[PDB]
Amino acid sequence: AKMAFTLADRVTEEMLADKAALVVEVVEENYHDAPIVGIAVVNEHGRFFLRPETALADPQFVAWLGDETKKKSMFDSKRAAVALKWKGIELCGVSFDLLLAAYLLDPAQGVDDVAAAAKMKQYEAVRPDEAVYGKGAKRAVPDEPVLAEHLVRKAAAIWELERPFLDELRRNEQDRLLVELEQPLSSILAEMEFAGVKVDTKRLEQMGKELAEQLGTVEQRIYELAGQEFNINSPKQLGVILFEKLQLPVLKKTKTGYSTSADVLEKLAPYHEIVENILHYRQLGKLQSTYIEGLLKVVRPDTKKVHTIFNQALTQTGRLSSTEPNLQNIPIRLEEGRKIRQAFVPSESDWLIFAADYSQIELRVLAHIAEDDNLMEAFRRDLDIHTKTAMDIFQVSEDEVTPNMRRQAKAVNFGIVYGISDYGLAQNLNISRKEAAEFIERYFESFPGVKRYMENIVQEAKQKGYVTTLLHRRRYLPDITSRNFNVRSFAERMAMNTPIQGSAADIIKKAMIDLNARLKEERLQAHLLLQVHDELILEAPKEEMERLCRLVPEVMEQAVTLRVPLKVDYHYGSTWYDAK
DNA sequence: GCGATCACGTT
DNA sequence: GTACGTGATCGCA
Ligand SMILES: OC[C@H]1O[C@@](CO)(O[C@H]2O[C@H](CO)[C@@H](O)[C@H](O)[C@H]2O)[C@@H](O)[C@@H]1O
Ligand SMILES: OC[C@H]1O[C@@](CO)(O[C@H]2O[C@H](CO)[C@@H](O)[C@H](O)[C@H]2O)[C@@H](O)[C@@H]1O
Ligand SMILES: [Mg+2]
Repeated sequence: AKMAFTLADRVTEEMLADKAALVVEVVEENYHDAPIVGIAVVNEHGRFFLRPETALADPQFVAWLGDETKKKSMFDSKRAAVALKWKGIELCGVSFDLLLAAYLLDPAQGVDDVAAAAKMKQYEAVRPDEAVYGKGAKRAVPDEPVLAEHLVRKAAAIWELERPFLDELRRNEQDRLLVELEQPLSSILAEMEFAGVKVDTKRLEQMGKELAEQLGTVEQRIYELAGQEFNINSPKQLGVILFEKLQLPVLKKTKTGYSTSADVLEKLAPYHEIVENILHYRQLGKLQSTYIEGLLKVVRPDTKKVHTIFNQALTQTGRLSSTEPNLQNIPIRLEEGRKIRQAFVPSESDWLIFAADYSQIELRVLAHIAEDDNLMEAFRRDLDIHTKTAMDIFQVSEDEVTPNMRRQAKAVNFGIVYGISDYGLAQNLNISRKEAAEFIERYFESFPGVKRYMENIVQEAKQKGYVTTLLHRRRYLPDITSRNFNVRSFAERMAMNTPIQGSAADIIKKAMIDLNARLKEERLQAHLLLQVHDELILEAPKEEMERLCRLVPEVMEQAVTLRVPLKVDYHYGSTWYDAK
């Protein structure tokens, strides 16, 4: 049964009450400089639909939008805030974001529209966005009558769902998590996205030349060594050449054919010279397709900046994700790829890039949560944790630790955080399963606190049905009770890892909020550009570097107080690559 | 035009 | 063994 609402041709005073559910619709997935197709307002006086041209040109409405005392309840306020920033309009007073509330209540639901969130509370008087707009090539904004009813219904759902969601958040002790952490972070992320990062396109185009050239050489070398030409980018075609024509040994299978992953190829290299060339081709081709051509496709031609979109309500652990482009996976490990970062430059003349990253935050959080005496003392002495672990598991003094012993202790440390598995560690170190189990057993002997935590957290997950982080974020793990060994085992690793990865996420999010408050108090022009899970990237005038060198690390180190210190390394330079 | 696979980049 | 996003190929319209 249709929903009553006024299709306003002009903005009236009752539309500007100090409390309302607000819908500022942006249909385009990427909301940067995107159109706002309609507006809906629901308050004590009724339900309204306003045409964007009308509303956004009305002085009273714009003032209402920017008045922090006029509270708004929305779904994905960041989308609206950024679309409005591009139109030179400021959105303030958003006191409740249904998307973030739904996300905190249960990240697993994958709530991506008002309808999905509403379903959580048995409210179904609203259609999924996809049913209204369609998807793919058939996506499109419907006629006004249909559009207006959909927006009003979403505003109505939001108006109705606010109390129920806040009630459950409070019961879960997650009310401060939404109000003091996620919602304020949303506004910071919006400023970061809108600001964007400047890209030196000329530098990228030149790198693309060099790559395309040497890639052509390796491509030919590969055909010579194979005795014919084929699509190297085709796992199927490549498998034929390697495991059939060249008779290379099949050490690993995928499921539709042979595995040609770098992990396997590394082992096959000694058998034929084609393997190394294929690996090199794989490296170059990745940089060319994903980072050179890929970036160049999303740089704004007018400003030469890339404007990422941080998905704040997607990961099951509380970490942010980044898209179009994904700026949280720009090469750093290998030098050839690392040079891609020379393309990310300050947006203004005489400004520099400043980056600060937490050193081993996940292992430090683990030491804190597990209260492992050995591990806490190690960080208190600021020891090389990998060398210390090698010393303990292999029972030797520091001087007796060989590089290979450190490499393996390091691999054990990463496994411990991800949810240690004798099978997973074995694959990682290319060793026996029994040998891996022995390393793990030795580790727990040295860190009884970590062992106790791993055992206790799994039982707690089974008892309560979920695990939590420092700031009360939670992740339900129903598979923890499954009778299928594999399904259950994965759930157990999640129980071990989520509190760690999750608490590290909580901490850096808090540091971001604290940092922005400090920057404003000090009236610095410095501002956040990106966040890559455990690090923060900013840009600022060169004259602000010395101050940032003290301010940024301190804010990040003081975000939360743990049983062990939090350590922050920092660097700055003319490009992201130089901020090393 | 789409979606399941494959691969590989980050933490 | 965590947690992600993107690109090339290929089976099917
Ligand atoms: O606006 C980001 C916010 O929107 C959701 C809602 O579905 O995702 C949409 O927008 C993202 C950014 O363009 C896309 O990656 C995604 O595919 C699209 O559905 C939320 O998941 C997200 O938090
Ligand atoms: O019990 C020994 C040891 O086994 C683990 C393996 O992850 O858990 C198994 O045994 C528990 C009983 O103590 C069950 O609750 C759990 O479901 C089963 O997988 C460890 O957690 C535990 O320390
Ligand atoms: Mg680091």
